[PDB]
Amino acid sequence: CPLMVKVLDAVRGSPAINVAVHVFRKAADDTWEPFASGKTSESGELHGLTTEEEFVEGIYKVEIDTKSYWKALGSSPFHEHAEVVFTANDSGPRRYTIAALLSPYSYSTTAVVTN
Amino acid sequence: CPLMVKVLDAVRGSPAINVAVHVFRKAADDTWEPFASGKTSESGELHGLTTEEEFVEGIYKVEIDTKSYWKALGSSPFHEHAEVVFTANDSGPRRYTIAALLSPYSYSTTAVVTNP
Amino acid sequence: CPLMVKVLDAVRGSPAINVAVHVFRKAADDTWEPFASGKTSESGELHGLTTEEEFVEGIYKVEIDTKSYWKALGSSPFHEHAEVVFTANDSGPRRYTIAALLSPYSYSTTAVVTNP
Amino acid sequence: CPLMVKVLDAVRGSPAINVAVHVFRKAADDTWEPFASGKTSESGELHGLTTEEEFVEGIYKVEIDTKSYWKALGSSPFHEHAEVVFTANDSGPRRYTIAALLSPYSYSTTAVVTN
Repeated sequence: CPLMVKVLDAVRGSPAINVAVHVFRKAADDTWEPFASGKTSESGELHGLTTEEEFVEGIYKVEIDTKSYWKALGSSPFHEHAEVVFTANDSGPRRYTIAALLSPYSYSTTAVVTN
Repeated sequence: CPLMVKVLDAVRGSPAINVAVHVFRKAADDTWEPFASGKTSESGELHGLTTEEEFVEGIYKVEIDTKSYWKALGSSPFHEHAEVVFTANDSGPRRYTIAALLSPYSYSTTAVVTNP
Repeated sequence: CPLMVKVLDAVRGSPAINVAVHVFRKAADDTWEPFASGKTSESGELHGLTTEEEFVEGIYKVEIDTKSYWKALGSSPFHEHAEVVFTANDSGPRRYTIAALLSPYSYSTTAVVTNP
Repeated sequence: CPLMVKVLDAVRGSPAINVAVHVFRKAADDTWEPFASGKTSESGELHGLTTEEEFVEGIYKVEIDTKSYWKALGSSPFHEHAEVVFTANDSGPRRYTIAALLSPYSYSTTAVVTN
């Protein structure tokens, strides 16, 4: 599992559950090709998005549906979504955890890139 | 000044200076149209992107070129950029400050929205 | 104004107003001595805590009463407060902005340190 | 394991390894009683600090030695340490993960409190 996404709710101090996540790969035309998607589990985690074979070097975009999340919970959110865009390269570490910490008007994202 | 961007460097504890910022608006046909652009000043602030008259209701995307920033300082950053996408002015005109706090593998963004 | 504190509310996207802030200095005997205190203004800023003359080298602790803030707004926050502890002025006088971004179960703090 | 501490390095996008962590409980005199301590593992995690029996309601302080961390890595840090102070109460969720995300001049901390 070379790409994992983990989402936390900073208001309630919990996993952000059933958050929709879509992953895209940049195509040679520079448009965004759907690659993978899923919803975060009860632990705020989304595993099994891709495989080592499929997850080649390229520029990837991870779009987190934060607006839908806050809407279901009765909170008026600022952002339409949280976008994370990065280049996956073969030379260094290559398990990627994209972590997102969510508030109605703020989010932070952090990549933990390990062996 | 209804739209302002402030960018801080969390490694140096300083404003993040000369960071390129591009702003787009979603058009009727659902494409991103160029709206404004600029660079942060010595104070890490970017003012004057737009005017009250021009800054109508819409979905806006603020793209902060964090990669060029970190690269020019010798670091090899994780993100291509930091994108902030939001609906603006749909309860009427507001003033928006988009704050970004930058580290090589992490960033946070915050909106401060005030009533003029 | 060598020491300033700015506090933002990440739930409301607004400055965090009327937040109590207490500042202590570590004394020769290793105890925390009261140094200054105040409340954030309508802009979430707290200015005038000290002067250049008074703000000598030392280890300082800035205690932000986030609990009372969230409690008065109906939320039941996780933290008792947000503490920021730092050595000041040991390469000579600097100006310090301590920024805190607040959520009920999370906060981040950032220092912007500039050369007067 | 009702108290877990997890530390990340936002500069390198990795676990913050071998970070010293001390936990204190507030005594009735209002002084801070050493309770538990440890160093973060290779995954940035510190488990086994306490047990359900020992971890009674009270006010706890978790002190993370961030300065030593940055110093060993050649980065000039701002903070003397990162302090997290909270009340542990019996009524709601009670596994606590204290997460810290570290930069030289900034840190964020987040509590994930689950069943």
